[PDB]
Amino acid sequence: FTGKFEMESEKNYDEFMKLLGISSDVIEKARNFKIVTEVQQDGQDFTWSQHYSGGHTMTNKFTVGKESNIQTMGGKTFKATVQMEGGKLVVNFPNYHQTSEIVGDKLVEVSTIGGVTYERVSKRL
Ligand SMILES: Cc1cc2nc(N)[nH]c2cc1C
Repeated sequence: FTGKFEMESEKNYDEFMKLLGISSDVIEKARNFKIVTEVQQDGQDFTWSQHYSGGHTMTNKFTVGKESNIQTMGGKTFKATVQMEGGKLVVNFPNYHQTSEIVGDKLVEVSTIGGVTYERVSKRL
């Protein structure tokens, strides 16, 4: 997991952001943002950073098996416990399933709400 990763592919961005309830204008404007993910793993402990276009950054620190509060780009927050399941980090909350995985030097991040699955693939730098 440790590294720096640049977003290159994503599935179902529009559907997912609509389901979150953000405006089409913000969906359209935000579409062009570059996203760089920085991860440092130290045993069970993770430091997880997302760097957006125009200087903004969001860092989340968590331990596998321990409870924590994860935050988003916009500033929304939610309680969770990150689990290691078969090389994936897995998170759960009310009507929200999220996974992160390294697949051949690529960070693949899947998020599902209802029947809408969002995927992000990011290339290692
Ligand atoms: C803030 C934000 C901007 C994005 N732009 C694209 N393409 N995907 C995104 C995801 C998030 C969370």
